[PDB]
Amino acid sequence: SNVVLVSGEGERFTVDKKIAERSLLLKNYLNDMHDIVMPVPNVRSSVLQKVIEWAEHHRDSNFPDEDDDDSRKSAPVDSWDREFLKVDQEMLYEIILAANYLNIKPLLDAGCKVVAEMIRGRSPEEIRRTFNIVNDFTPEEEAAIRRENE
Amino acid sequence: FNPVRFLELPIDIRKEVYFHLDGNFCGLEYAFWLRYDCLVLDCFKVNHLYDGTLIDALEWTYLDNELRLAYFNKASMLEVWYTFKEYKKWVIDSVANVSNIQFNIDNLTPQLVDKCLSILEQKDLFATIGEVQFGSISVIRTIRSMESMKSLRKITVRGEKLYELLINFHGFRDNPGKTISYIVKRRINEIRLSRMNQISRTGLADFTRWDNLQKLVLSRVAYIDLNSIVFPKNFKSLTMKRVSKIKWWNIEENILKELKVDKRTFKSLYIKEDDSKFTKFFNLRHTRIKELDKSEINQITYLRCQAIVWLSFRTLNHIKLQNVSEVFNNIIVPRALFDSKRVEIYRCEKISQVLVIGSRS
Amino acid sequence: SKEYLPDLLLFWQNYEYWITNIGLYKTKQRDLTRTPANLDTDTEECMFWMNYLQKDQSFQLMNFAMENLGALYFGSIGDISELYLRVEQYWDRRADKNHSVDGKYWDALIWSVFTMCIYYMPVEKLAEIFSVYPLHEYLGSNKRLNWEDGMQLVMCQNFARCSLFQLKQCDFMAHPDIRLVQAYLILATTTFPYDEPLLANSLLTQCIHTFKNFHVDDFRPLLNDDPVESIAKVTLGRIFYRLCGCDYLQSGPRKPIALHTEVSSLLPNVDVYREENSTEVLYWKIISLDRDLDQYLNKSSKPPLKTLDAIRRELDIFQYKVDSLEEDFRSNNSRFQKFIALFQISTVSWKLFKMYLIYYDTADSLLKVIHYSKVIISLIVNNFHAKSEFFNRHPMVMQTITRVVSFISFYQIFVESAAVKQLLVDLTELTANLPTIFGSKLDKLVYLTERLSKLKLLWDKVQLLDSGDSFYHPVFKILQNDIKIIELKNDEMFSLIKGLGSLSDFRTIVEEFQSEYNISDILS
Amino acid sequence: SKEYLPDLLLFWQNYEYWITNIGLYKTKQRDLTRTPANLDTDTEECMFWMNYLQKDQSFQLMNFAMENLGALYFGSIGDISELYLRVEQYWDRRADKNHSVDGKYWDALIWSVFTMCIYYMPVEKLAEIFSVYPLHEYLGSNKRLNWEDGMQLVMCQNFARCSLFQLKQCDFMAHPDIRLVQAYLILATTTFPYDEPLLANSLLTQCIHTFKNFHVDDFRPLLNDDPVESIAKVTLGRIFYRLCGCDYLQSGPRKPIALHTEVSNSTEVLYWKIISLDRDLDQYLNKSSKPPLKTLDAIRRELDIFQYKVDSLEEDFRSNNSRFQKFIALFQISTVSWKLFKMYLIYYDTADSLLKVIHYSKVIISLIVNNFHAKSEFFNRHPMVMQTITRVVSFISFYQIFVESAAVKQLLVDLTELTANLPTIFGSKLDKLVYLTERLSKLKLLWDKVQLLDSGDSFYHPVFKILQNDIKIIELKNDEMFSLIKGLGSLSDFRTIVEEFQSEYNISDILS
Repeated sequence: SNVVLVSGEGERFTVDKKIAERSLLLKNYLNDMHDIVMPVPNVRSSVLQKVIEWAEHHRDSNFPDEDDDDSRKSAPVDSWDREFLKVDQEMLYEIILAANYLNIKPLLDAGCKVVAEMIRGRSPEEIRRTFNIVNDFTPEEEAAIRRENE
Repeated sequence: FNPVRFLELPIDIRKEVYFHLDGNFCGLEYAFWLRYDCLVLDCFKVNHLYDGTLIDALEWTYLDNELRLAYFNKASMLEVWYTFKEYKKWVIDSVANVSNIQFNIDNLTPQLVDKCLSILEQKDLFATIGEVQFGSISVIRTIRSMESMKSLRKITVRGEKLYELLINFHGFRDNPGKTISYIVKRRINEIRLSRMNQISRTGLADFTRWDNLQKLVLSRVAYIDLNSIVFPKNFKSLTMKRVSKIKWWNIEENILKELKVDKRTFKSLYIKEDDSKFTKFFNLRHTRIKELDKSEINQITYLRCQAIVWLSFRTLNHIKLQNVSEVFNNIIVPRALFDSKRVEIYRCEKISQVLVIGSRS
Repeated sequence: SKEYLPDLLLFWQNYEYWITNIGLYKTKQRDLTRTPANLDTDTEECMFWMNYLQKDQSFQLMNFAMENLGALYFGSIGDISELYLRVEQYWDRRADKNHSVDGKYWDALIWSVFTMCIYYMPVEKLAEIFSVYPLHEYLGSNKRLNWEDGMQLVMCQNFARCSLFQLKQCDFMAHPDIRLVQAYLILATTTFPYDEPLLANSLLTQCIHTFKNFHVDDFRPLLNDDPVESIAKVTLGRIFYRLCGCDYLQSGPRKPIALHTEVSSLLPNVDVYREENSTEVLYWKIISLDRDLDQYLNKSSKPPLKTLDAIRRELDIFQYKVDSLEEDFRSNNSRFQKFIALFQISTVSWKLFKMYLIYYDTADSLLKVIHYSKVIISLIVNNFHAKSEFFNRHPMVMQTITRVVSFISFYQIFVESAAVKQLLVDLTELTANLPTIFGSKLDKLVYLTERLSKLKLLWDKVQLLDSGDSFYHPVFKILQNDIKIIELKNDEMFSLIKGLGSLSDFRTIVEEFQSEYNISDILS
Repeated sequence: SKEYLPDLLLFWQNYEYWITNIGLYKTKQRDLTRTPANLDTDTEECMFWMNYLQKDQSFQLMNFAMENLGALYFGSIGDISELYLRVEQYWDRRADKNHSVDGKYWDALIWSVFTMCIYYMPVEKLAEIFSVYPLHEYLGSNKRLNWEDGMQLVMCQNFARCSLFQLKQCDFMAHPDIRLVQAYLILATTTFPYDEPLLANSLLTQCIHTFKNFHVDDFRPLLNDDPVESIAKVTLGRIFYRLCGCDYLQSGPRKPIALHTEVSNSTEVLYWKIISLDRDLDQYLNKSSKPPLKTLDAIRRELDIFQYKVDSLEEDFRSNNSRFQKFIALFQISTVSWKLFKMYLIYYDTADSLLKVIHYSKVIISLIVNNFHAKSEFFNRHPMVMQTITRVVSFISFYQIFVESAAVKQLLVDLTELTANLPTIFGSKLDKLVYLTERLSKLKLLWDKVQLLDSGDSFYHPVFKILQNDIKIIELKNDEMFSLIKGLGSLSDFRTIVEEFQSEYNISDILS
């Protein structure tokens, strides 16, 4: 018994039901009445294929919990996940958007840990010294800071 | 890294990005430009926008001869620091009224604690300050000022030297200036404890004086005894962080003294039938929970068993447990806090026996 | 510019509180100088609707409820095999010329059970059991109507009135007893609280007074109790939580005396985490999630995201408990229980992501609204099959669609999208295919949606003006005056004065549209 | 030792909450398996009992109410000459076939006014208006019964029942309107809250629902208001304060939905302020706590202020309404004074307390004996004198049992003589009050003839066990757990003396 996901571009993908129970949405979209195809809008087919490959990898892995706020902080940076999400930034944000829409907490956590490691190790005094979305900052206040820089 | 697409990115995903990015904003530190990032102000705007459920470690300090807000790392390294007019202006930018600001005593010096409290009182507010972090001249200096401290909700007390003087009921001494003033005890909504070994030694751990407790945190304590501890009226929560071997309630000794049945015969009385319906979602894999057989008991006797369970368990909603590594006396919890996700054990492979009483109908 | 949208979405909360919730179900235009007095005292009418029934018909109704409808009454009355003796006692005591108060209480309870039996029976079984003909011989209506033509609801409402008449013969105000409350908890499953909301609020205030007379707070029994006393406390607790659910489903500006002392899940003298979770307090927990969402409708403040995320977490928890309910489907009582819990959990999910769309505009919130709307469409269309059409008769399918098909209409006025139009076509297909037992109420819903459809056209042909500070368009004035008219129709000061007293093309287009499509057509 | 007196005076608070208040007035022994459920719903009864009243008799009732009863209905319906038009409309509309709901509301209001006219009328004019013989032709009782035998109470109860029947024809459940609250507050002037107690509690919960339907929480006139709305909010404030008063006069265990949100045109404000002071006094009956001295001293200072305000009030002799108002206000402030100094005597044992109790008790006796003459005999028919004299004779008898004094004895003889001289419109409550006084006197004789003992820790006497078992029996009788069980399914010589006293002098005789 296989379950067909539908991407945004239209390519229908086919997984198994026990595989698709990694999603916390297939488990509550197929459990209506026992007496098969789930659309996923605004997801490009390559992104949903990568999400399906991630779900096919961790078929028998013990993720910690849903409400364990300290195990998420004491972070396991998994090896295959760190090898997996090594793409450019827009592919990464589309995977994280898809994981939020598919209600998949571990992939969301892994993607946000990768983005957290990116935003943690930014260039000191090169990109941190350039604030760029400048709002609620007057030219007088910006001039005061740049005068206080010397 | 593009911080202009990351800001047009929506709210809760960006929250989940900052959730794993709590203290380590950088990685030794160029603290001039690190404050004026758009990302740090985004962190504090979202953090003010929920309730403060992120880092929340905002201190009042007296640095560079000025009273300013400061955030410290998990290893107590200073990350950012704001003037209060600045933080007010960008909280107003976020909301388009601050009341939750922590106050250490341990991360300060008393010669500047006195000046901090004096200028913070006489300047404008002496308010907008929620937590008070105790754990001895500076302590008594803080106690004299808590009568005017209008909106506080938390007290944390560190190791056993300061605890038994202030929190426990055992004293009833004649020093009004040393202890609380009973108007601060009315709004005392949470209490955390840390860095101690035994809560109940040299007396008894009785919280009956402190009205209005809806939460409680026991963190990094060696040996506690729940049988000794009594609890106030209208008590709600119970959270315990990493502890050593502790004793639980005497519930199983009271079921054993009810049915007049032996220990080994009760070990064949605890069924393990309904373990595959919903407890597989709990992802325990070490503690196989066990219930009582329906055929091996009557109805009214089962209701009396539930009544025995709720005694010494009167008002509690959820019990949260980190790694405790041992529990002596026979965990036997009610299903009304177990069938919903209230009784939450998280990392306990050393615990093995969990008994649950109640109908799963 | 397209920045008029967030203030308008915030205005949707006010419009949803006053038009869809209060003004459609819970508002009755009364005029005390024109209502006929009750000089009949419902004696001839309920005399007919009591001797119309026969014995075999009553036992077939009881067998239908015994094998189907157990998830509704099983918390209220308990097990219905005890009640066959009470039906036998009624048909033996029918010949008696002197009744007691207790016997008339049991008779009112079983007449309420018969009202629920009439409300949840499909048209084929109801035509095979009952006869259309003597009612048209009596009621003087058109003799061409059938049960599917609108006469099942008339018999249901008259059986509810006869249950209330047998309550009137008890002097139920002079003798407080539990068989009032149980009877109302059988009458709160039909559309009786939506027919007469004033009478439902009065009976519910009597039920609150009757419950609080017993002075029971904790339903966990003690160790020094009679076994009968402990079974009494358990049954009283089930009655209490069903009463709290049926109490929140009638709130508004005409229901001032609340029973809501039940503390919601983790923001209050009755903390609802202590009871062993049966069907009834599970239904109450889902209604408590619903009431924690829908208190920010008329309030001016915005809800915190901490609360909405806690609602999401607990929503998934009870979502998984519904999956792990684990009962036998061969008896099909668990099927209807599963449908109730699954439809309520989808409704609460939909309201959560609607407030996510409105108040904070978060990641793909509109897409999640479309997704849960399709889930509600699936859960209703799946019961268009045989043997389970009456599953679409539980009154929560009238509420939720009224929340959905309004909102997806309203958003369609202002934001043009591709998926939203197909979703609105699906809702327009679903709204006509709902069962006809909601009657005029269902008709009113279609009118409201039709008015909103016309409100798209006036948005298109008229250009948005600009004053720099605020925006001006006739749609804004008409949507404002709808709330103004219905808030005027819920002002009882003029009833007080009747009691003890002595008594620009903008404006043109607004008056034309309000003269053509009046909002007061939706008032009951 | 003689240490039982302060704990026994604290026990008097418990006994006065349960026995003199809840047991005698606010407890109805019901049995649902034997009570006839009236299938007729009193149509056969009230059809006759509304055909009995005649038109000119009703206008003489209205004239009597206008002349002598103003200080009652001014809180509810204001002026009664405005109500003459509604009475004319009813007597013209009575011959019709169909009826309207608003008309039946006005009918319920004027029938409640008729009940208030019947309950406070003197016996000579009442005999000149109404006959006696059709009453006994319907009821089948003795022909030799008179109005002083109790037929006036029967006519009052039947008019109250027919007012309720007109409310039942309104479907007042499904049509809330303000005339329900007024027509109940006119029925709250009588002892209708003591005939059918839980029916009165259900009607009062309906009145609270009807009041809170309006959603008016502040009664002050604004500037941009219609003046009709300002007059309506002033009148609604008057109805609200008197409804808080009549709500406080029906509290207990069988009435949990209370209206008391207020804390602590001149007359009604004075009336509610005195009743709210009475509320702040008698909130310590059922409690286990005790009031502070500053609380009782503030109550005494405000008591002296309102005493000067009553001294600042006037009285008119040609206008009997002003004397009626003056007697009601002065008796209320004397009752509040007596309860204050009773709490002084009980709680703190302060000097010059018992003399104040005897002083204000004699003031109460003088205010009643002043009305024993002609032209003002009906002033003793208000329910406040029944409540007050019940509390007074109960506390004086309980004090005479355990403390002997000659002035207290002469006071008890005066109370006992005045108790039998109360009018026969209170009836069964008066007879059970006399029975309770006789039971406490025989309890005094039992205290005299039996030695008090002590085992070294606490005392032992039959009087203590009897007084404790009275509270325990009446707290057992005020439980609805047995009715809930019947609703869900069909499921030594010391002891000899106590059992003989309980077998001879039973406690269940004061119930209803």
